[PDB]
Amino acid sequence: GYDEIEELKSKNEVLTNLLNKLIAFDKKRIFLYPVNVQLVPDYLNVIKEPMDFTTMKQKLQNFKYKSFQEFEKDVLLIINNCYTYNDPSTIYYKFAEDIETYYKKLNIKIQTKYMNIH
Repeated sequence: GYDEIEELKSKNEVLTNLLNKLIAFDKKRIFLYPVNVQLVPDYLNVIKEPMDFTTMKQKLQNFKYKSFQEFEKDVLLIINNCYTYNDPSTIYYKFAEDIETYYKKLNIKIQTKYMNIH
C-alpha cells in the first residue's frame, strides 16, 4: 500500500545519498563503471561477482535494494574486488583502501537513518 511504497521511496533517498557520496569520493571514477574487459582481459577470470556504482544506481532506480545489507554487500564487493584483482603497489588498491576508510566513517550513521524509517 501507500505506506509501504512511501517507506521504500524514503529508504531509497537515504541509499541514493550515501551512493552519491561514494561516487563523489571516487574522483578518478575508478568504481563508477564496469571494468572494461578490452583493456583488462583477465578481470572476469579473477572476479566472480563484478560490481560498480552505475550498476548500483540502476538497482536503486528499480527499488532492487530491500535492506541496508543488500546495499552494503555491493559497496564492499566493489572494494574487495579491487583488493582481489589489483596489486597493493597500484593506486587502484590505495583508492579502494581510501573509499573503505571513508565508507566506514559514514556507514553507522547512514544505517541508523535507514532503520528509523521502518
